[PDB]
Amino acid sequence: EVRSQATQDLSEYYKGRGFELTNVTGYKYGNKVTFIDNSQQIDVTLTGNEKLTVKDDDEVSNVDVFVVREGSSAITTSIGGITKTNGTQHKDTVQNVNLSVSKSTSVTSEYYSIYKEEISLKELDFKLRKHLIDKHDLYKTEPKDSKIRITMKNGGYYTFELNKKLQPHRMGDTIDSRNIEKIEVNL
Ligand SMILES: [Cl-]
Ligand SMILES: [Cl-]
Repeated sequence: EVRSQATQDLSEYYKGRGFELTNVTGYKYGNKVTFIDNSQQIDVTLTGNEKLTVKDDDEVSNVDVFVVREGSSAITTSIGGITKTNGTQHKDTVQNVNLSVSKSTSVTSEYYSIYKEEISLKELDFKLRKHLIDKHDLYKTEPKDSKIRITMKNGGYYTFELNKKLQPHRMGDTIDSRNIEKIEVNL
């Protein structure tokens, strides 16, 4: 089967390294929050839709950061993915969500385990697409109108269109994982 350079670039991006900083402190200047992890500087661009506790100063503490390097380079540029750190200390799942994957004539069901109380669409999108690449042949073929839909316990839903990266402006969007009803993917 056919796969374009566009599909190959989606695959290279979502098979790349995404990592977490847990309960860290960073410093805001303008629309960037800078974190130091080991000796590495990480500058995270804010989107303006973050769900952060209101502060007086430039200190952003008690946050988790899901980091995905864009580009190559000394400083690591990442977009969004800052969330409140977990109140709990148990390290086990906070929610176990029904995940269905439809293909073309068949449906596969499994549970998808979420470890964070408040989680970015950035991290959900990244980890789910990586899981779909590893186990469900995502990007072996042209994705076309393939979508992930995250439905919330109040009936609202979010859509990730799999034929393009998640739009940068949405990467700060944050949800309470206890409110996720189900995840449905049509491939
Ligand atoms: Cl959406
Ligand atoms: Cl929510």
